[PDB]
Amino acid sequence: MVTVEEEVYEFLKKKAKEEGTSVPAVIRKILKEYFGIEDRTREGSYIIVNGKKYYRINCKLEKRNEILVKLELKKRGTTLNRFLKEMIMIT
Repeated sequence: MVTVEEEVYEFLKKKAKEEGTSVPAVIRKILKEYFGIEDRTREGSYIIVNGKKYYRINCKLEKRNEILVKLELKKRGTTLNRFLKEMIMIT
């Protein structure tokens, strides 16, 4: 499971529609491309905190890739949300 800000979710939802796929498919594609990994794995609810929505996404990867991704985000010193946010901003 991932948690993202609304701006990030909007962005992911648009790519999910633009391409004929779900929001988790888009997250999996970004993770495969930016972490350079193979994954065999193959709508959106939220919570409100100080008036802001935060979407909880059921991203499921192979257990081994879940660990690599967590580790790489840690080594890199970034949350997944901030990583996706910076990638957006580079457009």
